[PDB]
Amino acid sequence: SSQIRQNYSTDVEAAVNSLVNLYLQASYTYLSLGFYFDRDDVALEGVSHFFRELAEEKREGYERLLKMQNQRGGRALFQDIKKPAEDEWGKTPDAMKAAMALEKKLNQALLDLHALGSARTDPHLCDFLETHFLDEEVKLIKKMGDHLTNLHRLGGPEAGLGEYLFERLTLKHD
Amino acid sequence: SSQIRQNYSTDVEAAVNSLVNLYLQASYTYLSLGFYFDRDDVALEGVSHFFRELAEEKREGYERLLKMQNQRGGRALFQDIKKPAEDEWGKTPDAMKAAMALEKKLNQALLDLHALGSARTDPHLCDFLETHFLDEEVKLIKKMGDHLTNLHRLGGPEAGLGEYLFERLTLKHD
Amino acid sequence: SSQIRQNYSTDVEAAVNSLVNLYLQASYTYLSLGFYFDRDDVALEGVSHFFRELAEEKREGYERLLKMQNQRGGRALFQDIKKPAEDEWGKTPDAMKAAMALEKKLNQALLDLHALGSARTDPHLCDFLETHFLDEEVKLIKKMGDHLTNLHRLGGPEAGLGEYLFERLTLKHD
Amino acid sequence: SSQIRQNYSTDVEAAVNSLVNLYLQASYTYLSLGFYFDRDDVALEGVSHFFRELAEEKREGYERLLKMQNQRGGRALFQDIKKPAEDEWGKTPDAMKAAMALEKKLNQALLDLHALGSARTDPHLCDFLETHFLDEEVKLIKKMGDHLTNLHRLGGPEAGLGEYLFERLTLKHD
Ligand SMILES: [Cs+]
Ligand SMILES: [Cs+]
Ligand SMILES: [Cs+]
Ligand SMILES: [Cs+]
Ligand SMILES: [Cs+]
Repeated sequence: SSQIRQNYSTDVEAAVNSLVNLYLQASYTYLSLGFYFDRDDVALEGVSHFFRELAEEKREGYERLLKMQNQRGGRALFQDIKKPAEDEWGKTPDAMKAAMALEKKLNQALLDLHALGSARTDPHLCDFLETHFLDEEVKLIKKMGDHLTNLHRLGGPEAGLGEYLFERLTLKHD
Repeated sequence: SSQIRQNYSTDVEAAVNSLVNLYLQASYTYLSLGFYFDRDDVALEGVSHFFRELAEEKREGYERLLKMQNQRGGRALFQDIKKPAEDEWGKTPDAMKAAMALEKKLNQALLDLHALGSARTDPHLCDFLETHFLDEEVKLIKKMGDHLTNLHRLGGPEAGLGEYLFERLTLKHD
Repeated sequence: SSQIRQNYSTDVEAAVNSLVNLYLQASYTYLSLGFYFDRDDVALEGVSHFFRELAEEKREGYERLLKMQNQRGGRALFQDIKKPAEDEWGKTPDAMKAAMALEKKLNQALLDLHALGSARTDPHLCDFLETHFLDEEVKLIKKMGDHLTNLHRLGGPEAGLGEYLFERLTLKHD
Repeated sequence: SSQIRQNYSTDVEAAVNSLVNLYLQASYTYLSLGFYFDRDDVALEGVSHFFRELAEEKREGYERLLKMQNQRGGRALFQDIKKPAEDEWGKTPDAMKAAMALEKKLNQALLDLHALGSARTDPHLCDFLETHFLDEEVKLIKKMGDHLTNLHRLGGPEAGLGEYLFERLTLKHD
């Protein structure tokens, strides 16, 4: 391909373009997640920010991947960006569960890419994923599990009451 | 009449005058709300200060209007200010809804004036309302919507406990 | 409850939703333009940054629209995001031209919305578009026009040397 | 094998001693490249420094390897250093192709070593290369690829004018 391409597999190149579309997509759902909680009849500032922060994280990811793509001599190819799975995310636990579900999916794609790069004998690619993606995913998933356990501990009949306290005392305005 | 009056219909003039009386009535009802929640047998500092800040926000309102009336060459014309609708305002949710009604009524009146202003092709009056009133209302009403929602979430058999947690963790005696 | 909604038309709500989609799309294409110029075979850092900044602009653009939608009582309704109309953008003059048309489509969509809100007699929507959008587009299109004029002024047979000077002296790696 | 040597293959050990000779060799070519452009009849300070900087880097390279060699318990075995391939590198585009070709050779040596260490089940060596070498080469090659492209763009006939503008506006005496 380019004058710089060296030991960069045609498969992995296609594989990353795929991952960037996945992250773009992920980002899109968090954006949705974020404004959902900003609705006057949901009003959970704390959780809203939580998701907006995540949307930016996802953005940083695909931008990170796109930068890498250009460094290895690969050519970025864009695709449509599927709209989020839902339009209304019910209550916080529901939002979290979905968010985690999404992250596990994202983590798997990462493990898959790594496995491929490992196969096509791509040490720079594997190193890249481990440095900027693998540990990030593990930590976010742990964090979400913690949130889940906590939200569950605040379950009904004092459901609403617990959802409020969780946004105030854990998610916090900040 | 006045040496400065130009393109200022006598209708918007009487209308602004009517609007300052409205804002005077609103501010007065917010004063009532504030001291009701300062009562020893209600004692919710956070909501009392919430309403007192609103009495200020309305006072700024009619003052800003009287200031404009003069800038255009109109003449102020004060009328009696009716006492607030209620002497007692029940609980936070009740008080908030009352506030919500009051603000929506106020927003309608702002929108009516803006219509009259466009009918009398008065571009200054219209811009004046958009810069210092319309968005202010949109935002205040949006915030009350959030409080109203968050309060309904705290409702139920432990409503009293929720009312306290809201005054502490959201309105905050700050 | 969307008990806050007042004077917000159902058709404008849909139009704003449609506008955010148009902004999500514009952002997307700028994301594409952005990394294209980062390619080792295009290698024009100056223009790459120029477009990456525009994607951020459009991003803040649609995020601003969503924030408003909720403030009015509207509901965000996301759709698929169509991929950029191109995979490669040729040379600077070509890209700039593409961006310009994108900006005009946008400006047009904004003017159309203002027209609708005006018709639906929604002063807040109108003030909002005039405040955060209309002037920004004009200033941006004028800037683009200026670059076009300058790039053209740097036309062949030494257009290659001209394209390098522009990125160095006008866009600047900053 | 000394008191510290552990899981440190004799193959990889010989590999590194060979690699430092390669970096020592690369270093030497850059000194040659660096001073050629310092000639009164070439006079291109910007490129001269770009190469003296690359020599500095290669020095850090082999030094990092020697420092590593001792940490694993291996012994350094030095050899003669082959003189640079050329004595005059012609023009900026000629040198860059040279350096590019040099870096590619080096990056291949790295990837090879990684494969060997990976094969001899040596995790520390692998990690060491990913952390201090692979990504550096990827960045430098992408870098040189941009320079080449920008050089080719400043093509001809004004190769002379374009070669001066590149050394002034891209490489910079700074
Ligand atoms: Cs590794
Ligand atoms: Cs207006
Ligand atoms: Cs304004
Ligand atoms: Cs690693
Ligand atoms: Cs690492």
